[PDB]
This record gives sequence, structure tokens and C-alpha cells, in this order.
Amino acid sequence: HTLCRVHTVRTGKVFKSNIQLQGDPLFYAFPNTFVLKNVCKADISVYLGQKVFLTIDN
Amino acid sequence: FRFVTLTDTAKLKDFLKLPQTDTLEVMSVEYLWHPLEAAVLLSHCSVCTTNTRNIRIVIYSAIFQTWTLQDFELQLPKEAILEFRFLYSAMPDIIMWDQ
Repeated sequence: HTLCRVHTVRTGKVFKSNIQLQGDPLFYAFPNTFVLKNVCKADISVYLGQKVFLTIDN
Repeated sequence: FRFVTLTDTAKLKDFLKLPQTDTLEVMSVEYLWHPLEAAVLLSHCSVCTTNTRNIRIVIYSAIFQTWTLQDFELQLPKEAILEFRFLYSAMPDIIMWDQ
């Protein structure tokens, strides 16, 4: 409401697709979360935290 | 007004990876602002035998002859009759009304 307004992004779940996770997920060693941006291509980024997310999209 | 069948619900079931024997119907079809594309609206509940029905949109592109599923999550009672319009935009933004 004040400052920013929330909205959630959620795609590909329109039908009950069931793809199980392969391997062991990575986790950032430090308690705090961080977002590391590729300097040249703004879209590519890595969210480091409890789980690691590398997004070609923003 | 000579024409040939575009598609049918059986091929849509095959494409959408649906387990077949489900209830799939076409509520409506509309040309979107793209000159060579058209969106088809489908009602599906997977042999639910329940009033609720998931509503989906699949866009057919005549350039590529390709069907693509779209992120549409709406759920309606089965009794509803749906009509939708595409707005004046490059992106597919729609307005539906169920009476």
C-alpha cells in the first residue's frame, strides 16, 4: 500500500505439471540474502539465500 | 465460405498432454490484434462430474501453424456462457464476460 505495491509472478503452473527436483539444491552459506546482478545483461541475475535462483529473465 | 477444419478437441488433448477421456470443450474463438493469430477458449475439468470448470486459452498462430498454451487460471461454474474480446494492444490482453 505505502511505498511499493505487491504482485506475484507465477507461470507454467496452469496445468498440474510434475517435474521433480534433481540433485541437491545449493544454499548460500551466509545468513543474509543477496542478489548478484550480471553487470552487462541486466536480465540475468542470481538470488543467493536459502535457495539459489539463476534467472535469465528479470 | 469454402473451408476446412482447423482443429478438434482430440488433437488439443494430445497437444496439451491431457490424459484423454477428459471433458474438453470450446467456449469461444476470437481473433486477437495480430493479423494472423487466433485464441480459442477451452473448458476442462478432467471428468470432474462437478459444476466447477477450469477455463484455459490456447493461441493458434497461422504463420507457424503452432498452438501454444497460455497462463490463464480462471475457474467458472459449468452453467456459465463465456464471451471474450481482445483489447487494442500488442500483447494479448482480454476482457471476458459470463452474463
